[PDB]
Amino acid sequence: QSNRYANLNLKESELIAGGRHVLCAYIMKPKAGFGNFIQTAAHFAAESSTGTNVEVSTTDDFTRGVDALVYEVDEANSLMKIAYPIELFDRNVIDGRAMIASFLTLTIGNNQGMGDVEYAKMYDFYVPPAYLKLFDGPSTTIKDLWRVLGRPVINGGFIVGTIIKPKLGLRPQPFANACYDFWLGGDFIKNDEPQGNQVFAPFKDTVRAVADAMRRAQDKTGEAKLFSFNITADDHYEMLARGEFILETFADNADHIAFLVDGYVAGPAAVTTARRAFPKQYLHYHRAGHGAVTSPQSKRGYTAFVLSKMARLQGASGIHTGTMGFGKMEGEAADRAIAYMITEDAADGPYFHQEWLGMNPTTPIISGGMNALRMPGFFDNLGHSNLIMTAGGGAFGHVDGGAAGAKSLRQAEQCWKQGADPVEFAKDHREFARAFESFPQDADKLYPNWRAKLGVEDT
Amino acid sequence: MDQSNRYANLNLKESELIAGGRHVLCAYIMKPKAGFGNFIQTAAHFAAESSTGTNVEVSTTDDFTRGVDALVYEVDEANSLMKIAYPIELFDRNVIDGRAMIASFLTLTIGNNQGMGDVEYAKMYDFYVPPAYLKLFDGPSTTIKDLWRVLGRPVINGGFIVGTIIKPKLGLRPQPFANACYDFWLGGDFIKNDEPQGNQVFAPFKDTVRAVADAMRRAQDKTGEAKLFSFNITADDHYEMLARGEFILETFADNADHIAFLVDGYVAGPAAVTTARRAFPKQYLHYHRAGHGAVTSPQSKRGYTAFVLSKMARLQGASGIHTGTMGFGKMEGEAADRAIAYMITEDAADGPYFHQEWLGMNPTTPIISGGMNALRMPGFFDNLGHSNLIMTAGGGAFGHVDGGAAGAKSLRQAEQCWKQGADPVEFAKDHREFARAFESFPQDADKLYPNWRA
Amino acid sequence: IKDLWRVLGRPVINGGFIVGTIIKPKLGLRPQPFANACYDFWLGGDFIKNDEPQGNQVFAPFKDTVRAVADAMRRAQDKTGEAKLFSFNITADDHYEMLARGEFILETFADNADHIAFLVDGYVAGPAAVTTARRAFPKQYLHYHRAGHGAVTSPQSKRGYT
Ligand SMILES: O=C(O)[C@@](O)(COP(=O)(O)O)[C@H](O)[C@H](O)COP(=O)(O)O
Ligand SMILES: O=C(O)[C@@](O)(COP(=O)(O)O)[C@H](O)[C@H](O)COP(=O)(O)O
Ligand SMILES: [K+]
Ligand SMILES: [K+]
Ligand SMILES: [Mg+2]
Ligand SMILES: [Mg+2]
Ligand SMILES: [Mg+2]
Repeated sequence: QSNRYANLNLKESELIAGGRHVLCAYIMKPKAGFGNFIQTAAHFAAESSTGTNVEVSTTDDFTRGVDALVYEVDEANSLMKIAYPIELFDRNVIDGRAMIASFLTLTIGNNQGMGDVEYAKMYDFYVPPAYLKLFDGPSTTIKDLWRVLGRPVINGGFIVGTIIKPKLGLRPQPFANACYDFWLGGDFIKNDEPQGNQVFAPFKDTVRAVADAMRRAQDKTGEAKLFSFNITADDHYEMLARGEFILETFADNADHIAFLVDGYVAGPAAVTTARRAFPKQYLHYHRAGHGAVTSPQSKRGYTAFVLSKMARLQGASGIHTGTMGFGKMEGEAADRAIAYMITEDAADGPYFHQEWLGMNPTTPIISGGMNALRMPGFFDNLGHSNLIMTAGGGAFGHVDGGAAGAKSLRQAEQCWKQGADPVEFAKDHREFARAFESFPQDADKLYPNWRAKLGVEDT
Repeated sequence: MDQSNRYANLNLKESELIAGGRHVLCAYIMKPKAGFGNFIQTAAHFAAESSTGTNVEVSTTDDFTRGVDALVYEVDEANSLMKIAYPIELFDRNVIDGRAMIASFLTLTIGNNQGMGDVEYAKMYDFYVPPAYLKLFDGPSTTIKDLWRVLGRPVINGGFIVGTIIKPKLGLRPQPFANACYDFWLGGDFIKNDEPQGNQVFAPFKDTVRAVADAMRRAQDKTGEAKLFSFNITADDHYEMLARGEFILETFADNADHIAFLVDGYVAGPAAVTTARRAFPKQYLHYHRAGHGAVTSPQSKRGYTAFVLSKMARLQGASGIHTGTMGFGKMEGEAADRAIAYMITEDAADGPYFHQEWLGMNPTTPIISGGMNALRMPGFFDNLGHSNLIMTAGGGAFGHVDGGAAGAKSLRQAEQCWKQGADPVEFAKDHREFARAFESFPQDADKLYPNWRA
Repeated sequence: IKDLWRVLGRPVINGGFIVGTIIKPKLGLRPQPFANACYDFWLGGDFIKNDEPQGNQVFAPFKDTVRAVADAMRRAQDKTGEAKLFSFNITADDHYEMLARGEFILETFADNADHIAFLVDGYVAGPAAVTTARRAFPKQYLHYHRAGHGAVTSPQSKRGYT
């Protein structure tokens, strides 16, 4: 088994050059009292490809040729790298294309229940051209949103967004009134992830009231407005019904619609339903639930980097990549590498370089405890603002309301792009300055002398 | 922000919340992150991020919204326990048929709350579904009773279904695969696709399905007994899942009611499970949970346990789900996991925190699998209390010294030994295939039956 | 073309020239002689196109020709070690016939399904036929064949459009 499933003589550069293997890098610890590191890594490769925990009479030479192989170990750093012959992965009968479900079942499936492994988490993976080209990839990108907004389709810049808050509770007309207010100052509105067809806010009534708010805001401002609707369901046919109803209702504003799918909880099947049924609608991948495995506190499953890289292959137009430590959710500054892996044609993960061969980019959607004050620091860490940022609390929690909240987000990115000092910039921008008084604990930490500098009382 | 006043009401009585029938209840083991809020403050912010709030006050909140807030109604900080009540009006329903969706239950009760920067961890150990919400779930349409009927067994307590998994997990070409099916079916009842088996370039789906259909006819002609197969129809594309399923049923023809459909429900998700449940309600839906250990392991302090996963699967309409070997096999499991089996088979059962009435919703079968063999079976059944289930032993059948068929008969004989209350070593002298499992897995025999070499 | 260059293993930016042919005679070749001419060209070239009227004629049934061409593609790819492409005419008056043809081709080609282009006689069958292929099969290269266009586009014509 250590002879069969482990070949540490293989050179990673040759496995990449050969283009016949998917590579996976894991941080793994063997359970005490079982096998050594290479034995545990060999049994892990067996349970992730062609074997079980005992020898079987049915094994032939052909089977041995599709074995996953351990090609590199670094026991001191708990690192194991496995090469998966690409012929292992399932393909559709209908169109010969790849499926992420098969990648998941083999590379991070049954190997997560092994009694002889304490834990194992995937940190990176490499997809060679012969397998990458079989994935859907995104059909709609931020370029399509920039075109609807009248922005340049190359570096069209920042899309000012929000989430309708409360997360649940608003009836159809109060919901649509909050949409109208935000759209007086902002571009994009997203359903909060569970909003759909609740008994107090029926889906068709809310969709119609929002379509009317979009027309009213566009007439008032003379600017195009965008909405991302949650179409998540267990039933594929419910997802189609929701999507079809939205496009028909929005009519001449149908290209202003994004479809949101809770891709981690509903699964890859739900993401593909939206991607294949509505390829001309921006597919917004919401990752609620992902923290159960992606948290740095978890030593199992896979990281947010791996989740995001899979989503690009699945065809997400955009995916939540987190605030990279600048918001309310778990995240780190080094998470900027996630955003570049999903937007660039060539990028480096923690272990593998990836060429995307012209596959469309996936937008990093920034969200979770963001507001005007936290934005300049976020953009400094990332390096660009060609993205969507949604701030629910940061817009509707603004002291002067959602419209002022939307302008504070707009003004916060204009401050960063100009290279201005946020406190100095706030004296000329009322809505941005009023975000300091809306979130005073954040202002005290990020800009310690803001009260004296903006001429406001209290502390 | 301290959201305790709004999102915590520890004066609520659990018995009254259950009697009211207007709330879903969830019990979590939670630890606040050091240097942030106290236990109640963290539990209140958790309830906020799981229902109607965010991390700051918003101008758009009204009294109506406050009425659908999730509420912390019980805390036991010493045992890291938090219980939250979710008004059932929070949960999404289908526009097409007004029915519930597990995706919404997951998004609210174990979604964004798993990324909170002020929580070290939080894992769901139990949940309660009141009648007004339970009745909106699909529940299973096909059960073990339908397999017992195809096998010619009594439809009440029809007993043990002897199964295997076709090993190698991947690598077998279509005819060698079907030859291993024929061999096992000479002694056993049920064969399962190993979870990733589908349309690989070396074993095309249609060729494998046709070769297996021919092996089923040959084994049934030879033995005079009905045989069952569970095919993996998992795909990202709903239409691929339909194409696979439709092709299998048409090919199997007069044996179409001998087919189960396997879905890798944890990796492909609830959407894939529902595709199979709603498109093929008359085909036994076999929920394979590959990947689940990333959250269900006792080593994980996040997500949800295997008990919670299994209870959701029954609501989703799984006919059967892998419940693990309860510590008797190769995967992580514990003897107390027998409570998982009762929660999914009985009409009334107790979880670690909540009693559940199922109101006649069909049972889900415990599918026992993962490092099982004829030697480990009598101990497993003693712990569970019955054998009205499917057990699949891949290595335990194809790893038997005399082959598949002998492997199958040792699984059959091992359950017959348990039902008779016989001593396995004494029983083995009269049952050759059962005795030859001792020599097939000698390390297991040395631990379970120390003086067997005789 | 970037998607064809990727299947050919060429750079996806300026991947260069795709060497192609049309299976002649325009009509008359039975399924195996047709597929034998595909195999021969593919020993030296990249792309083969159905001549514009080739489909389901009584002497070259569609399913038989599609299967014989799928076998010739596998044989040429095994022989040369290079990827090969085919553009199939799926033109029909009936939208559902266009879907049946396309679906049958993709299922038959299986692991070579991304080597398939769909040809539509867009000028004679019309924009409705072009959109059927574009919307039903957006991941298959849509090859617009303009047979008939000369009736208006010719410089001799002073009507219609160029
Ligand atoms: O429900 C929420 O909490 C949010 O709407 C943010 O609202 P706020 O702006 O008010 O905080 C998003 O779903 C989270 O950002 C998801 O986290 P992530 O992006 O990390 O997946
Ligand atoms: O691939 C495997 O390992 C198995 O086929 C068992 O094969 P063996 O009989 O040879 O061990 C099953 O998928 C596991 O039982 C899944 O674990 P669980 O039931 O816990 O979901
Ligand atoms: K090496
Ligand atoms: K209480
Ligand atoms: Mg949200
Ligand atoms: Mg398996
Ligand atoms: Mg021609």
